[PDB]
Amino acid sequence: PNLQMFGHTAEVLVARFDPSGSYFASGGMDRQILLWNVFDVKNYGVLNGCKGAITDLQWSRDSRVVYCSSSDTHLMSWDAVSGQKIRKHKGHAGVVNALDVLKVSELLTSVSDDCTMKVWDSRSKDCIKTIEEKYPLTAVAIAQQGTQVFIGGIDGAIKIWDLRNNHCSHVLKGHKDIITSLAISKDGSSLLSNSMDNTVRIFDVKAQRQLQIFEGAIHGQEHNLLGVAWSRNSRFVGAGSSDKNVYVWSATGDLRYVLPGHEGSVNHVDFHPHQDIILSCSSDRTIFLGELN
Amino acid sequence: LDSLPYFESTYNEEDRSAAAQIVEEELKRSGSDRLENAIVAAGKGEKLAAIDVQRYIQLKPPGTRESLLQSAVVWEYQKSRNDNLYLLEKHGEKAFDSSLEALEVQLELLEKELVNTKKLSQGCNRKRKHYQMEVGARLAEAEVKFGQLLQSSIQCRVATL
Amino acid sequence: RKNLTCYEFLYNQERLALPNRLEAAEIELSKMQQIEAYAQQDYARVTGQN
Amino acid sequence: MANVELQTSLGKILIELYTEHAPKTCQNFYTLAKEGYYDGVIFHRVIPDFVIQGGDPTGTGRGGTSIYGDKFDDEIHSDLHHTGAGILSMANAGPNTNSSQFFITLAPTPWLDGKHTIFGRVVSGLSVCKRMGLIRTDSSDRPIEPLKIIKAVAL
Amino acid sequence: MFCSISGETPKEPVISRVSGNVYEKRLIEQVIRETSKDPVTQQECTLEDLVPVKVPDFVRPRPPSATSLPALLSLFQEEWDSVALEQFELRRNLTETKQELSTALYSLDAALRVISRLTKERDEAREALAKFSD
Amino acid sequence: MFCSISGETPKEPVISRVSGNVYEKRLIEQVIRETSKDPVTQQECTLEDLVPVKVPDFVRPRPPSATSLPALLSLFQEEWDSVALEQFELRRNLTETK
Amino acid sequence: QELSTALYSLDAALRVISRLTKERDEAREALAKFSDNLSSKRKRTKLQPKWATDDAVSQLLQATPSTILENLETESTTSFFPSPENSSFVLCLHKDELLCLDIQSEGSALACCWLTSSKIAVATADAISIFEFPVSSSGLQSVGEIDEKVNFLQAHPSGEYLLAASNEKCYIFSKSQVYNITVAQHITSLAVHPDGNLFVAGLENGELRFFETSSGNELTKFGPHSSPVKTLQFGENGYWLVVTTNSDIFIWDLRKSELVQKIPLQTKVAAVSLDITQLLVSSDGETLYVHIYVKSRCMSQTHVSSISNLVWLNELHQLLFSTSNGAILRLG
Amino acid sequence: ENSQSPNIQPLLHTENLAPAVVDNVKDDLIVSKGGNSRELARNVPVNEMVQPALGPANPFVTKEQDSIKNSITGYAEREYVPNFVFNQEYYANTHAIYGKRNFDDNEATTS
Repeated sequence: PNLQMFGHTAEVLVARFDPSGSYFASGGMDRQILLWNVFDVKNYGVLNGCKGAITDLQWSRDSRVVYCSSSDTHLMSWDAVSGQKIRKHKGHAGVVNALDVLKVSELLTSVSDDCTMKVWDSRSKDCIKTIEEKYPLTAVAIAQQGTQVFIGGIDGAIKIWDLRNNHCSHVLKGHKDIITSLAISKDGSSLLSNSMDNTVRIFDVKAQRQLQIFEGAIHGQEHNLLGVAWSRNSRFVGAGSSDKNVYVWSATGDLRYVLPGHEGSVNHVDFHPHQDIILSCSSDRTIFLGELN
Repeated sequence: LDSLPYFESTYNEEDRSAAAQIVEEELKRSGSDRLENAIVAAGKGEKLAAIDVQRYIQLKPPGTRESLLQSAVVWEYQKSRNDNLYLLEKHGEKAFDSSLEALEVQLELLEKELVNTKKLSQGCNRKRKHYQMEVGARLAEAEVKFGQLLQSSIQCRVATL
Repeated sequence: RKNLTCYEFLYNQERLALPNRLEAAEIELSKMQQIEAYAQQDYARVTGQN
Repeated sequence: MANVELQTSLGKILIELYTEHAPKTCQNFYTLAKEGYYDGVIFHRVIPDFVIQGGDPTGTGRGGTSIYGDKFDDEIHSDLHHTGAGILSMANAGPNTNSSQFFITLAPTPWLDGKHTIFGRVVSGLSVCKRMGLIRTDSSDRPIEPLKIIKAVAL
Repeated sequence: MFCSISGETPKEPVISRVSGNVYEKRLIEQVIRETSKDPVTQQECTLEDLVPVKVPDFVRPRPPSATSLPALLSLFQEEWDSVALEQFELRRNLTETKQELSTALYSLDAALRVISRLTKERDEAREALAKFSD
Repeated sequence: MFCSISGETPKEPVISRVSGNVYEKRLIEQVIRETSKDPVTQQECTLEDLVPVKVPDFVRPRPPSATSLPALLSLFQEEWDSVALEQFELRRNLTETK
Repeated sequence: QELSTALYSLDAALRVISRLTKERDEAREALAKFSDNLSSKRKRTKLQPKWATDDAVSQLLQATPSTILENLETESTTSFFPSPENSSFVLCLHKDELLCLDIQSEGSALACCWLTSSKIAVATADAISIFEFPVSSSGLQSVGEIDEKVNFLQAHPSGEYLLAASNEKCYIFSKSQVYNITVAQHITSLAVHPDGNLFVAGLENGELRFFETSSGNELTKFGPHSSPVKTLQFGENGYWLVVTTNSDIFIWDLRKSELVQKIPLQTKVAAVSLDITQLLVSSDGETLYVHIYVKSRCMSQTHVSSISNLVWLNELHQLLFSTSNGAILRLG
Repeated sequence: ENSQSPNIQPLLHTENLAPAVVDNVKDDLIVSKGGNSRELARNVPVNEMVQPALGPANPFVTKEQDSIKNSITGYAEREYVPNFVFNQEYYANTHAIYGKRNFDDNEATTS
């Protein structure tokens, strides 16, 4: 099958599976996160409260608590079993754009239009660290180790920071413009990155040079943050584009699947943790589950 | 045990000649019937067919009591012959072409089995092909990762000094 | 018929040999990853002395 | 150098095959006709005063394969040209992409000389190819009634 | 259309009900008396278990030069020549298949020892590259 | 050569194992699906009971001819069995003349 | 069907080797270019302390000096058998130091074998004969007649048959007499494997030929030596063979048919005699040396003047014996 | 030795070039056929997806027939552009049109 489920009122942004592979969550401009099943593809809770639009979901690695990143500074927290509020992580003085989580579900990183990175504990309700750069930040990724945090800004310079040192250790180079989504592999050994130059580049974690520049997935005037993912094997790379197409790569530098279906710009493509399924979201208010037999 | 035929396109005749020598060196190391069957095997071994009655055809006029018999043999078989050619000509070519039709039904059945074998033979090879291409990729994936470590382990040690 | 029974047999003996081919290389890969996994740590400990 | 007979829903068509010129083109066609591959197939293109192509098992336009595997090379000779009305020739998607599909010209076509592999000419049923080539069509040059191939006999 | 014992074209074909295969009656009736079982499948089979089949009968055109003379002399001679020199040549073919069997299995086992010898060789050479790094 | 139900030349002959007779598969299959029986003898028969016509196994045959040893032996029966009746024509006519 | 499935699977399994060989090869230059940039048995400690304890020169004639061959009786190793330059075969008792018999009958004696029955002994010679003797009757009971010098002599496991080799290119079992048409050259030595089914013959053109006795067939050939084979010895372990030629001793594993170790002596050294005790291997010729088989040198004697022609182990390696061109039989 | 090896290798390699290529091509067409005509429901690789038409191409074909038109004049399809982008886009285009009529470039937009 394919399954193009409808439900949201307005532009949807982010849609992700549990780490387990038993649910979706989705939510964009609706101010409504809508949970789903995978295997009778039905809705669940209408997580209501966020007074800004959602920009990023992420399941806790317990598969119970959910975290948002509203446009009104809040980062909310939700008990996916019951569906009640837990907290309002009040901090930033602007619009949050990305979130990331660890193994230990306890630490979270967010990224504002205040040019401020901030690490959060799920127990304090306050910031543990505050890394002020200069130009409004956009994408962030934290490693599996719980050590390296990658920041993506407007300079095209993916900076790398550790939790012990807090020094500008390294800076990725050769990306001319804008970053819309970082993504660390299931190894902890390589990033993915969507630039506004349409060069969906991979980078190294440890020597730190490029690997493979992919090219063929356009951003334009919309200025949405488009996403990228690593497949459960780390064989395939799934980048969406404003051309209504989900450009899946071969990770060897070869375009295999280029499946259309959406009527509007695509945002955050994902992969299921085990069985080969693709979550693809788009302003359109629609979502697909593209499979491979 | 495993040796990919479809995938291995770089297997030369020299490699067969090479591997044949290594297999050859391991070989240098290791180093109901009765009387019927007796006369039949003797006839085939000796390459000689048993002689039949070469008598009826030749014969001779003013012979004796012996050729009086041989003469009377020729008559009865000639009358049987001329009766044996009458019942053939009566039917004639109808009896022959009726058997010719049977031979065409017999022939076409064999070539239908040639096709059934042809299809299932190509069908088995067709399944093998996919398996070869599946794993040959996985082996390619392994070797790339192998070469990455090989140089990665070096570049770690080079810097440590 | 001879070639049918050949390709029939070739299928059965080959199909088992590939898992054994791969599983060997799979374990061969696992060991290579360990040397990669440690060699980094000694490099990482160069920054601790500084 | 053997002929072939086609039985359609309009009439019978006999065709000579120039196998001496084109051995592979008349090896592919002849094998599929006998096997029962062209049976129940529609002449999916029909153009008044041009051609009536066929050989689509899928019934789409992007269908059909050869007996060799998927597609084979063309074989052009200067002896064989499109000068006439009723000339059997193989359709293609470039230089070396001949599938099962063929066609029967209704008038002279100098501009198709050098591209497509000609491999036969219609002997009997020239009235059927003129009558078949004047059938009502859609804007996508498809006949409104599917003109089927009922049986392909190999003589 | 043929018999599944002699390689005949049967005059009175009969089919067995345990394994669907047509035999000529005389040849299947002989097998059941020798050992009461089906020759192909080795399943229990008796003479009463058989089922006679009917067909439009088989016709052979007796040659134009057909008499008691060639049928006694030339034709019957050729038949016992063709039986004799074929089975002798067939016994020669069975003898070589067993000899060529022995050359097959020996060369096979010779290859097994090469693989086993090279399986210890390769992985230890790869292992030594892994140890070299240290 | 013929199918006993229709009378056509059957393009897929399958012989039954209750009434020995060569039927066309497509014809006999419909006869079995109507009622599980053999059309001629009306004995019970299923589709698995029916068996296609096959090459014997591994022994190669040759067509039925005058050369073939068994066909030549059944010929010599016809010779003698006819000549035995020829003797009666002369034994019976001798018993009238004498 | 078995023929077809085998031939297909054979050439299929053959492609495994072609692949395997090229990968093995790649591992070599890679690493090369990188690395560039029995409670009674006398044990080795005690054996190492052996010294000459006797040297007997009177077994054979003073005027035709030299002992050319040695064996000990397997059922009593104090009974010694020697072949002389003097054309005589001698039985000597180590305990009593008496010659029990001097056996006469037309050229020097170059091989001797002592039967376990104690009363039968065997010899062979360049006179082309093999002789069977009664010790108690001091007599020759059989003269078995090769067309040229007999180069080797070995008693079968049953005790009932003798294998011989010769310069006439044949081996014989004394019942059958066989040569290799293909090899066609002088056989220089012969020994049975201890189970009595196979044997080895060394050749003048540096081959060790292995034979199946029952089938009378040449089942394997071990190459690698240069010059004439001089001596071969099968171990009682049943899987080792030691061979020598004109200055190496090569060790063969009969299960793998491979030469797994080679002891290379200097190019002047002549290895004339090899024998296992299976703990120890002795060699003799230029001098006497004994090696431990487990780790591959534990004893070295140079008492003889000129060539040592024979060496042997007493029971449980409680002594070593050697014979020389210098006339002596020595015990260590 | 050399004759038996050449027969087995040709048997192993050459057998899959004919029927396996046509059978997999048919199964590739069948999934696309089950997918209908104008909706790729079978998730095929980009290279296999295209599948050109094939044929001689109708020669007469005037300009008016050649374009694929949903609604007579041209193909028309739904769009999902944020309005702010469309409004922003629209104004810039108009200025260029006025400028040509004006005949004045009016410099570049600045801070």
